[PDB]
Amino acid sequence: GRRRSVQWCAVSNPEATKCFQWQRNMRKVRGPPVSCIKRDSPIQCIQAIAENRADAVTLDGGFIYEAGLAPYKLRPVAAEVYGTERQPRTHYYAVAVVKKGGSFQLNELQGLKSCHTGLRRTAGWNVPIGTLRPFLNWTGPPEPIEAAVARFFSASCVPGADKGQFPNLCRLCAGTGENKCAFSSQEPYFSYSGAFKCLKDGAGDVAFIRESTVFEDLSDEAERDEYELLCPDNTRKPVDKFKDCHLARVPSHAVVARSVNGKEDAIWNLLRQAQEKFGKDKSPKFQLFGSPSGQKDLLFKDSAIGFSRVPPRIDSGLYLGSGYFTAIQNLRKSEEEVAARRARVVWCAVGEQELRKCNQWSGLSEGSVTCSSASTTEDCIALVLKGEADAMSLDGGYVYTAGKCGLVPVLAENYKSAQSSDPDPNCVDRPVEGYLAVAVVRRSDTSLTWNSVKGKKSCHTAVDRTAGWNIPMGLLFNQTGSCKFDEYFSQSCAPGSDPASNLCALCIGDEEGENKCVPNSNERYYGYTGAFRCLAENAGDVAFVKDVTVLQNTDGNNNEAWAKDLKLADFALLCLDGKRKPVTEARSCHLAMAPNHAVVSRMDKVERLKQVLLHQQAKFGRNGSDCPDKFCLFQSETKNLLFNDNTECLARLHGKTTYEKYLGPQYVAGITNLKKCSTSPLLEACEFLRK
Ligand SMILES: *[C@@H]1O[C@H](CO[C@@H]2O[C@@H](C)[C@@H](O)[C@@H](O)[C@@H]2O)[C@@H](O)[C@H](O)[C@H]1NC(C)=O
Ligand SMILES: [Fe+3]
Ligand SMILES: [Fe+3]
Repeated sequence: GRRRSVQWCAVSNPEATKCFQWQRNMRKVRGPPVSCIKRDSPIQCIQAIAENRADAVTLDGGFIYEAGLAPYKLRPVAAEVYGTERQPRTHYYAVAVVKKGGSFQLNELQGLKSCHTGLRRTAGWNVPIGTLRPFLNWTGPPEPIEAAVARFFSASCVPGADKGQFPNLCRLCAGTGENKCAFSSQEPYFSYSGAFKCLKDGAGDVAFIRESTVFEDLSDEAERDEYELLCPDNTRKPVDKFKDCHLARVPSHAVVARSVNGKEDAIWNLLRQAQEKFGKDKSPKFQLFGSPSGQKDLLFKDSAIGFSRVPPRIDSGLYLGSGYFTAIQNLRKSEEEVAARRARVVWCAVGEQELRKCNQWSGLSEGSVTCSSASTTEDCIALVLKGEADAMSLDGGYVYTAGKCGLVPVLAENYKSAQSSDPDPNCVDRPVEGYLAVAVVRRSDTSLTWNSVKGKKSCHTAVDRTAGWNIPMGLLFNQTGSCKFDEYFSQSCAPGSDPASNLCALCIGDEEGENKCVPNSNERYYGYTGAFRCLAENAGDVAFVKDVTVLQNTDGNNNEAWAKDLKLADFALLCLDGKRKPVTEARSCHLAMAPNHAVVSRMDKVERLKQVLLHQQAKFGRNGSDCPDKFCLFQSETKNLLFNDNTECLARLHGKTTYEKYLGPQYVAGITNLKKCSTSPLLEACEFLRK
């Protein structure tokens, strides 16, 4: 009775005239309120937003990019949905439409005339120009890419272009006066329908719009027949074959809002009702997805079917997709700065200590490796998704999440074998054998068995790692089907959980006592070395780690203060049969076999990644040319920074090149079951981007 409104930002008069009826019917039916704001452009609307004079606006992919840049930092909150109620989709295709009768393919457009939807729009600009780049002889900056297309076509209509500098880009626009080639409806050849009309009138030879335009604007089925599409493989096809002939599959326009004090429920509360009441044939009083007779797409795309909420972890970069997002950024770069970026491998580092090591490695790589960093593994996977980082080594737990996200395993960390190989010259081709997940306890604790571990104090590598969480919690879950994971044990140190939770009561933080329960190396109780440490310092009663962990931190194998004096004979293993065994019989006393930490990446980087890695280990490997004279890839002494200190080499996958194949049927069924108790913001973001 004081959240007075969700201030919509309008970009024209008709828009505002559309947004007011909107408001008139909203309160008429007692729906949530919405007041209108006026401006003259998408850019003006982005700015009104960033500075609280409006709350939301639906933009095209091209302006989502721009709205997401600092100093604006808007976020897409709701996606338009297209198709029909039975096959809704939150994506569309950018096609290149032509008239039947000619015989020019997509590689033969130089000197033709073109119609575009507007400067910087997905289908009318970003997509067609990026596809065409090979043909433009562009020199890269500072010469604007606009200049290169202006020499490309004889004439065009590119609403918003600078008439000034690029008269050619404005030649075919139909506006009258200063309206000629403006970025609004005053310009008849603006947007999907203006671009399509520029083609129809015989003003341009190709139109760069969306797959529906031809169907929306040509009523009668036979009129459409006068049209064809230019496919990327230099073939023409019927207009309805868009699926097999499009220049790109793109994210749907979306409503953006502020990242910080955005008013996200108000917006969604409003949209949700509006769709219901005034959606696709619901009210002859007012139509949310339709325009008065002289207009097109006021406020929203005509013939959209509703909205789809965008999960909170999503930002512009993630919304656009690595392909699209990077393609946009590549419009402002030379072909040389772009090829240099394709050749280079950017590593994602989890914590300062991994960054430091990565920096070290960076300088010795003769320009092949660079560093990016984040404070959680999840944040690094997000960075690889935005194309902003390319790779990292991951626990099988995280390869699940990464694979759900469409990433792929490329090389695996190889460890000593079932005692085959000696100081193995064929370690890159020696198939991986899994590591053993164990439950360790102090020998003194005579009474501690698997059977009575529950309710005790536990130490975990981190939430969602194989040895440290999936295996122990999975086995336990399987006995009571309870999802109340913070009740399995009285207290714990399970990094990456809520620090206000039981699950974090034993974490001790970094050397100063900050960073408690964070899922990176600043928490002294993190990972393998840290969950072991949690045991040896008597914080916990059981540590869920791997068997070589104990070997490595006892018998003067780790001189660090806390470790110095630990003897193997003091720790024992819990077997699933009730028994306890010495650490050396882990092979007959373990919880499960865990898939090897694997390095993951985007599909586009696989083959270049493979080569940099092979090359780099040949030199900084276990038995490598510069280790230890200068740098050792695989050593950080007990720290397990970037890779596990016991990696012999990075070996080949043998065909298992998908998270499913790599991890195994059984592993994947299990996590999948656990995940049902709770998913992360990240898995929610990726389900959304995958439909
Ligand atoms: C682009 O430059 C083309 C000619 O140059 C060379 O061969 C062609 C096939 C390209 O691969 C190019 O990169 C090579 O330098 C010209 O034929 C063409 O007319 C160029 N420029 C424009 C916009 O016309
Ligand atoms: Fe668009
Ligand atoms: Fe692991």
